[PDB]
Amino acid sequence: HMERLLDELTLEGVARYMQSERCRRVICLVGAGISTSAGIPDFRSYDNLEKYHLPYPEAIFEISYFKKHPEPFFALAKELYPGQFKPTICHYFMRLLKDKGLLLRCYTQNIDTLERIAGLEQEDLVEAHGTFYTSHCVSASCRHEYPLSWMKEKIFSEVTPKCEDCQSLVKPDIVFFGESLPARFFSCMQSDFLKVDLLLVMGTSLQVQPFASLISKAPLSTPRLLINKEKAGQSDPFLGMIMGLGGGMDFDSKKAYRDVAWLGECDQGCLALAELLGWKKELEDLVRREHASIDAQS
Amino acid sequence: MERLLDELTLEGVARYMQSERCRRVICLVGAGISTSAGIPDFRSTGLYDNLEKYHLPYPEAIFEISYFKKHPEPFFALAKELYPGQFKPTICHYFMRLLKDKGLLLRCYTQNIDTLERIAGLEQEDLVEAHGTFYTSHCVSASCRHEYPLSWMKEKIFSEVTPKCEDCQSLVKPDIVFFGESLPARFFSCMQSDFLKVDLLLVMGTSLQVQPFASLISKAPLSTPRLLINKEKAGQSDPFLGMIMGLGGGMDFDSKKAYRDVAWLGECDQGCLALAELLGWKKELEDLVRREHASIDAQS
Ligand SMILES: COc1ccc(Cn2cnc3sc4c(c3c2=O)CC[C@@H](NCc2c(C)noc2C)C4)c2ccccc12
Ligand SMILES: [Zn+2]
Ligand SMILES: [Zn+2]
Repeated sequence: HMERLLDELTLEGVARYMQSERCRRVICLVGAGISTSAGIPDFRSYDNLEKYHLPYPEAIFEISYFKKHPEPFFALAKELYPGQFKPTICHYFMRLLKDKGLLLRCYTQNIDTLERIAGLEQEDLVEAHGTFYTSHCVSASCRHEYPLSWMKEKIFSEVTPKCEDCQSLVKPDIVFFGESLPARFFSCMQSDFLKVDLLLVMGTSLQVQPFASLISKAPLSTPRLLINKEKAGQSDPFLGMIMGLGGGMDFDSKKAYRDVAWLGECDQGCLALAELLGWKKELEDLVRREHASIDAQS
Repeated sequence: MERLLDELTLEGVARYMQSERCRRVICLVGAGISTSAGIPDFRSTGLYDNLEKYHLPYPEAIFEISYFKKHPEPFFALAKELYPGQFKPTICHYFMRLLKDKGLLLRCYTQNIDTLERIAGLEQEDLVEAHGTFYTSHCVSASCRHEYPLSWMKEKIFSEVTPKCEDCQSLVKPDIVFFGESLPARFFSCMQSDFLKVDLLLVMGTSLQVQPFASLISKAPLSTPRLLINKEKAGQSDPFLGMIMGLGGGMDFDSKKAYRDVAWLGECDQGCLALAELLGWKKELEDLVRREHASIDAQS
């Protein structure tokens, strides 16, 4: 009774399916691997922070520790700022998907704002771990909002961002350890995953939540293409390897029917896929134009 | 005299642009296409008020090459003051990117130095920066001429350090054309090839009073239509001789012998929207502007 929508478990099969009338709504799930070529470190895989005496390394991303000791976070943020914020080919591939009427939603666990810089708009986006694009005063009574331009100025000046109204700490809208995921994630998830025809999973190893559990919630017939440095999503987040029961990624077993792994850099996978679709020149033209627009500032 | 427009209106130009005859469009653009982006028009007040302490002989002396070479501080003081923060191209800039994407843009000639054409996605091959640009800078010494990028020049201006060459310590100047300097060599090489091939001249946001546009407008082929999108009519007088009924290729919108020149008077952004509408491109243009502006807002 299960439906077999790919004619073969290869990138060629995914491309042919994307060209079929049945593939109308694509969801992208993207992680840190789509931004390493832009100079953002692969957080899946502190040495300058020895002076800050953190109990454990992860304490700088813990909401309670951050509220009383914010300097190491902003200091690290000051350092990890790349020379220039230029989205990658993979980012612009998703913009191409939108132009062609196939993008239902891009879910990202990155906080680097490169999806928005690439031209994806809020309606196309679910920032599942939040974003630097907006910040708020931590005081519940104030909650004054600050734009990224204001926050960047404070970080680069190494001035701990304080609210201009009440002088309390201003926090970017990223999900620290100890905080809930954005409400927009849960609302979009329920509607989106009932009607998704293809899952494009790029640059994430599906270990962190919510993607770790979300991958298995696609419809049973929806094909899932992983473009990543390594295979991922084969284990249950809590039970480990249980031969894919309950919707895990299954690329290799005798029961595989819909999951495809393309191992390598995200940029090269999107170019290979774009070529199979006849979109490579259009993608390379877009990237050249948009990179030039940003390079024009340097 | 060959008349290629069916009527001397925006509608007539739009029909011509959709014809096979109109393959190569040149844009000539001036300060009027960047005022809605917050870039000041020096031809139009109080820009120099904070330079009074420098006791300039005349305000524009800061842009004359010899005075700049001995007193560079006032120019850099003003540049720091006028840095807009974010650079957001206008609808008019993005209309030219659309012309490019649609294979109609032979060339954009600009007398602006603000780099908004490049930020809108026009590449060097598409551009003739007839008055130079802030995009690159050069050591002023003829025996060195080391080039410096915009990021280098920005860091010096914001640090309030007069830019000096790292090889010879001579003064480094943004590639703006100062009084007393020749126009860029690229302008002359492209002008002579382009103005032989151009099927339509689109002139936006320039008064056609300063050179090279003042003289260049009359060098188009006699049959090539010319559309002016500007707050006021321009290009009708000879740069030196004044009004001469349009002899020598001057713009002729209203005489009984007018045949190819059209003026649409208003803001450049509004005229480009109205032209895009008549080309069937308005949705594409408005989507492009929204998307690219959202991206610039995201770069913060
Ligand atoms: C992309 O990087 C940048 C662009 C613009 C500015 C500041 N900024 C803004 N907007 C303008 S608009 C304009 C100028 C100007 C200017 O410096 C400077 C030259 C002016 N023209 C002078 C002139 C006259 C009058 N007659 O001959 C000449 C020559 C016209 C920058 C300032 C600092 C760093 C980068 C900058
Ligand atoms: Zn506050
Ligand atoms: Zn030098």
